[PDB]
Amino acid sequence: GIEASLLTDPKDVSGRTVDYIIAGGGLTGLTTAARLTENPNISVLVIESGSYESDRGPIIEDLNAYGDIFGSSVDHAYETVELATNNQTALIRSGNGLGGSTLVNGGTWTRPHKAQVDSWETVFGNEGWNWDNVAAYSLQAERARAPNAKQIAAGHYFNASCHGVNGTVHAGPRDTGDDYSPIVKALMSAVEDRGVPTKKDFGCGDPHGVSMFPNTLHEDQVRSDAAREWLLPNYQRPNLQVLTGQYVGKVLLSQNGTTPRAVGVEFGTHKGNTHNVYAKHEVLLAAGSAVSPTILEYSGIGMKSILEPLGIDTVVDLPVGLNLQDQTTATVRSRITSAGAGQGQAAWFATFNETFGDYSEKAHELLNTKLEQWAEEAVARGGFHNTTALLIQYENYRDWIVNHNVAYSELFLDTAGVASFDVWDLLPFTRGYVHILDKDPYLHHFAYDPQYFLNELDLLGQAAATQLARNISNSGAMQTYFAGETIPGDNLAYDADLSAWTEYIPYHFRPNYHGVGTCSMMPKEMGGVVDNAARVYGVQGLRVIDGSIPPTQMSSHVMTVFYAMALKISDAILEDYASMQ
Ligand SMILES: *[C@@H]1O[C@H](CO)[C@@H](O[C@@H]2O[C@H](CO)[C@@H](O[C@@H]3O[C@H](CO)[C@@H](O)[C@H](O[C@H]4O[C@H](CO)[C@@H](O)[C@H](O)[C@@H]4O[C@H]4O[C@H](CO)[C@@H](O)[C@H](O)[C@@H]4O)[C@@H]3O)[C@H](O)[C@H]2NC(C)=O)[C@H](O)[C@H]1NC(C)=O
Ligand SMILES: Cc1cc2nc3c(=O)[nH]c(=O)nc-3n(C[C@H](O)[C@H](O)[C@H](O)COP(=O)(O)OP(=O)(O)OC[C@H]3O[C@@H](n4cnc5c(N)ncnc54)[C@H](O)[C@@H]3O)c2cc1C
Ligand SMILES: *[C@@H]1O[C@H](CO)[C@@H](O)[C@H](O)[C@H]1NC(C)=O
Ligand SMILES: *[C@@H]1O[C@H](CO)[C@@H](O)[C@H](O)[C@H]1NC(C)=O
Ligand SMILES: *[C@@H]1O[C@H](CO)[C@@H](O)[C@H](O)[C@H]1NC(C)=O
Ligand SMILES: *[C@@H]1O[C@H](CO)[C@@H](O)[C@H](O)[C@H]1NC(C)=O
Repeated sequence: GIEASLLTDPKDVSGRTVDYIIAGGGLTGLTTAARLTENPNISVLVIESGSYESDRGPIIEDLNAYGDIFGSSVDHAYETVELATNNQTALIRSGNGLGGSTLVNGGTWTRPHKAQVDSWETVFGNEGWNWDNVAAYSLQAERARAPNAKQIAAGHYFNASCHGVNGTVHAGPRDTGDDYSPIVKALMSAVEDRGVPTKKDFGCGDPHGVSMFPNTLHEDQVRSDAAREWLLPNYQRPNLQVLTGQYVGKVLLSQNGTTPRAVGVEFGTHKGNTHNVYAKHEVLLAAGSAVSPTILEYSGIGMKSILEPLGIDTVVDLPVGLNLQDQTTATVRSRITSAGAGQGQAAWFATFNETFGDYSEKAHELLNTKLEQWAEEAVARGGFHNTTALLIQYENYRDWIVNHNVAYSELFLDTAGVASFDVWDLLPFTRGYVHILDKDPYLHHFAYDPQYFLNELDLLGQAAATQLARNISNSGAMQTYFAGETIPGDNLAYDADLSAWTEYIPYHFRPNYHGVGTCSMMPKEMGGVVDNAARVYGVQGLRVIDGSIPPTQMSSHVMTVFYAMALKISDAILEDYASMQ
């Protein structure tokens, strides 16, 4: 079936011209591929490092098997630099295959706070990037299924208004066929008790309180990976071509005009085993935020100071790779009594004051008075290059927290036999970078530094959120199911205070694999790399369409907006295509 249509032979595409070349077959790349080829005169070639894996078996198809694939070849596992917070290397899990990280994520489907997306337009000057517009496309990509009696009974709430049911991404309640755990509702009572909302539909634009949510899976529980949703139904499209197992090394730029123009791409597996394919219209980079920026740097698009020592000629000087925003994750795990047995996941989207509790006052002084200092510090560390532009982003976050009271922490609960909390501070103030460390793209020698916890609010923010998760595990209704803390367990005193948690955390956290921002959609003056249409500044025919582009973090799981985002850019591209005649 699909597997026979994928090209695995580099020579099947070398020297050919297609209208669009999409570097990366992941969530954004396949969504775009399928959108463009809807127009039969538009020929697309997707070049993906991995191959087809959606039908491989449960390791891919069962969301309940989440994490088993880490380390296999469907895991790019990029390692960070030796992190300064703990002097360790972290591994960035990243799907390698058709569907990219949709092949390995947990499938959570939720949406951000509308003030957040709105800020893309008002603060970042991205005309058209507002909630109304973005939520519109999001509903357009969605094929939500309403929860049944048992699912509602368990704690599910679905506002129909907030969901599309004619889309492409099959989404619905995960259901292992087993009974749901009483613990979901027990968590809802514990938060209700402290005045936190519950059962608010997270796809509505106000992700707050504790709610259950849909997952990208068909009713049959099979993963709605991007390849299964947009490629599988469409692989027979003669204008859709996908080369597997090859690496896009860099964009070919013709420089005999007023502006360099992206002409095609170079791909291969090794220095000396490369091939060139060309594009009539444009090169769309969709290799993920850890790699689209390096593709640009290998190409002469990036800062002269990085490019120059590597022997690369800088064609366009832009702050490629700066502004990386990823989250830190910490676990709190507690054993439960047999009474709490069953399946179920829920998340508390806690606001600033709910995260910090008694420290809200303190936490607030910081937000209010450290903005500039923090901005100079992150700039000094290479996370960004312009303090003022950085400041504006901080002021934007102060605004969302202070005036829109968006969710600052995410406490994700996993039951299925334990009460396991994965907690992450959703709005990091730290800025990291990603820069190539060599001129050969196939050496894959790059420095990825998310600078986790180099900003004090982030550390405290993560310490408070995790401490919160220990607190609710054993509060109110939760208490009846609690049967002893497993992790940290003996590694951290139960009665640990915020500082103790602060000290513990840099050594017991993992990246959240939600890195965005390395090719930021913001005006060039503000440190942006791409315009409101995802076009790289100063180059013709080059777009960056993936997680590299959101200029901010979001209080949600990103798939909903990333599919919305790929759809909106595809429209943009369609318009430019009909113009390019
Ligand atoms: C990540 O790794 C890096 C290194 O790769 C870590 O950074 C290094 O950290 C060490 C300390 O952890 C630091 O070494 C100190 O340098 C000081 C110079 O500013 C020295 O004064 C200091 O020496 C004192 O302590 C030593 C260790 O106990 C003694 O051997 C020494 O004789 C000195 O002792 C005097 O002072 C101490 C306390 O002030 C006192 O207890 C003594 O009685 C006496 O009065 C160390 O040599 C390095 O400079 C750091 N940087 C570099 C580049 O190496 C980093 O901290 C790691 N991060 C994490 C999270 O672990
Ligand atoms: C472990 C994990 C958990 C996650 N959890 C969630 C969750 O529960 N819910 C949520 O909403 N989202 C989650 N996400 C994030 C979401 O999956 C990603 O944000 C989204 O997939 C990013 O889309 P993208 O198009 O930027 O890139 P990707 O999907 O990463 O795709 C990039 C594609 O490029 C291919 N590629 C890489 N380098 C090259 C190269 N040189 N050439 C060609 N192809 C290349 C990759 O192999 C991949 O297929 C998770 C991510 C991970 C890794
Ligand atoms: C469904 O969501 C929309 C939010 O835009 C709201 O206006 C509508 O009344 C919601 N209903 C409930 C009961 O949440
Ligand atoms: C979905 O599509 C079908 C048929 O083409 C239509 O009947 C239905 O109204 C659509 N739903 C919405 C709300 O767009
Ligand atoms: C949060 O607490 C701060 C003071 O600590 C207060 O100024 C603010 O009004 C509080 N509430 C919300 C909902 O922001
Ligand atoms: C720094 O950013 C500010 C705020 O966007 C902008 O006005 C200014 O032009 C930037 N400085 C440089 C040198 O780009």
